[PDB]
Amino acid sequence: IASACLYIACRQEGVPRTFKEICAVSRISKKEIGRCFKLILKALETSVDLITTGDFMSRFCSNLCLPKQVQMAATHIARKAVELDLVPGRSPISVAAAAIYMASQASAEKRTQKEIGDIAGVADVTIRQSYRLIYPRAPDLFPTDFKFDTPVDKLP
Amino acid sequence: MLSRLQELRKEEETLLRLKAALHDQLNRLKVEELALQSMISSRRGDEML
Amino acid sequence: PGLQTDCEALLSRFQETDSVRFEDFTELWRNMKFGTIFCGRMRNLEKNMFTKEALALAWRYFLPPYTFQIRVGALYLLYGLYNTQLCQPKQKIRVALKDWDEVLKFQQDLVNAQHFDAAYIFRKLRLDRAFHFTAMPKLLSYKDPSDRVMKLITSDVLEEMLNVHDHYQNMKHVISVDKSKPDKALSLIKDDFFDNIKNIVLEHQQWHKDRKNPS
Amino acid sequence: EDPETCLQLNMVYQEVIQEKLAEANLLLAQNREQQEELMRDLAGSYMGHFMKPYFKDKVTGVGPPANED
Amino acid sequence: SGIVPQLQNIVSTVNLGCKLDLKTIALRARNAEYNPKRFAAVIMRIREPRTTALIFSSGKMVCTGAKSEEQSRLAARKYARVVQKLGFPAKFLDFKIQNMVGSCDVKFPIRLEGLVLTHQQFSSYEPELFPGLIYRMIKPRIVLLIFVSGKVVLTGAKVRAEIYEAFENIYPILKGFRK
Repeated sequence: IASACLYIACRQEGVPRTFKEICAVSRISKKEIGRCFKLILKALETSVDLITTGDFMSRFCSNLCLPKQVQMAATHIARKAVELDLVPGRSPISVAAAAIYMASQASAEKRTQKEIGDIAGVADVTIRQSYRLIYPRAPDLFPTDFKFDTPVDKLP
Repeated sequence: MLSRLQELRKEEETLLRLKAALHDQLNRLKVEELALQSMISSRRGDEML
Repeated sequence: PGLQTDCEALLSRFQETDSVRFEDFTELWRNMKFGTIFCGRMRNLEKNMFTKEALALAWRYFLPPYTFQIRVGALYLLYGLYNTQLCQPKQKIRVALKDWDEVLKFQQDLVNAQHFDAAYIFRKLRLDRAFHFTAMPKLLSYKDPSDRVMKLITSDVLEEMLNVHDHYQNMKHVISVDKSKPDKALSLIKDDFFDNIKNIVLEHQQWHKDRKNPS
Repeated sequence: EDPETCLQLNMVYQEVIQEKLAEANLLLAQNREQQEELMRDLAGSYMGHFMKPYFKDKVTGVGPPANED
Repeated sequence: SGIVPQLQNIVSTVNLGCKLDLKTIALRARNAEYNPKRFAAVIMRIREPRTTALIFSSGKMVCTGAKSEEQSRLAARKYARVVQKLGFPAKFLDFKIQNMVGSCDVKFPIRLEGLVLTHQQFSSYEPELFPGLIYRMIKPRIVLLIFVSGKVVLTGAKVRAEIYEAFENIYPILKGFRK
């Protein structure tokens, strides 16, 4: 119940965390955290605004050593990708991880899928799946005024 | 190999823009042709009296 | 191992002259000493392997989607490379079936455009039997490209479009029963078609230049 | 003088613009075929899967029973 | 619209009216499973109606997997007969259909975010826990799993009419949120 309340409060104040970021702190697994979250939302007769991909951008890119420019680039990529429906029905966290990966690979500071998965708590397979959907549309998602040393025109 | 991919997709967007412009042109041309048919029918109606 | 860089440099130095004559290519060959590219101690195996690689690269550059200037430059490159070989069994340029139509129409355009130098070079290559007419460009186991916008829209196309448009305006002016004003049933014509296509093309070229300009 | 001239000029204009539209649509079809080729490149895939048991099951992984020879 | 949900599962319960020795049924049945260290019921499977029955020592049997009410009733009667042939005084008392799970496809992608935004009091959309929107319909007590692919799964109904009316109520909302 305490873990569910903490998750609800974090979601409400506008700095939502992921269930995996509360499980890593609490002594229970994600399943019970989610069950108690739903039970509390049902009992309290309250609701929480749906999480957006931009909410996990700042924390994910601050845990990583990415600069602020790469953070803004990833946020813009993810927002445009969700607007363009390139990732239909996929969790916002996977989309955020894919945007962070592409922004890091295109920028001077490069990060592999493993580190991004550990930071965001997303399996590298999910990162690849969410990255291939937005792979062909890499350039138009980037900010127009974006400096880089590794061309956005070529990426893994 | 993303270089040719991006070149091709940008050409694709440009040519979709050209098709959109030409399709608007065609739609307005067809509307004009319908107006032509209507008014020529009306005008020719003045000499079968 | 750097052969592609040499080929690209030679093609760039040929195109910067904006010429199709074989004289410029011969002058560039003599100045760069490109004929010595095969010079150097190397046994027959690696020698013929390098010749195969050079011929394949030159043929690849000779085919689309490269510009006409680059294609003709690659044609002269193929001619020079094949004619100047250290291998007794001169290596042959691998020609695929799917690419034969493109090469034949390119030769037809070259001869039509009075570019007899390139046409004669290609004819000499064919007569000498320098082509291995394979099934695919490469054995299977286990830049200055050309854009579609120029094919779509160019000077002559837009000139014809605006001529048609102004003739259309004139016949509208003369059709109406009264010379003062045209009929109210025909006023939907758009004058921004030329402006719209100009905007699209200028945006496309702006994107192209800000792309090829590094950050 | 008579909108018939308007009709003739107009459908000839429609014919030329329709030829342009058809050419552009053929270019678009070629581009989309190229894109399909590229995705199948992304979805494409060895020699080792054949070596001794060229024919092999995808559920058990065993080839055909040995010939009488 | 003209599309209607197709029932995928029907869960029903019956009272056999006599206590059972699950060990004997497991040892003498044709397709029974009995693992007291994993569950406290005998799991029997049959082919003609393609249903699974859990038989409990108290005599209450739960039949699932049937695709129609008549099929579920026939399967339950088949299980009752099978238990009867094993030397038990099993009858067919208090047959009740407890759940009706059906699936359908509206055949157009749906914007779940907008749906949850405008139906916050009913829908619960948590992409982290489940990639589908859970809509708790109130007029009939039915729960709808609605996915971006357009597939809609209705569950929790006791009658087919409940599922049909729930889908009729939900279809306009999905059409209004047609992605």
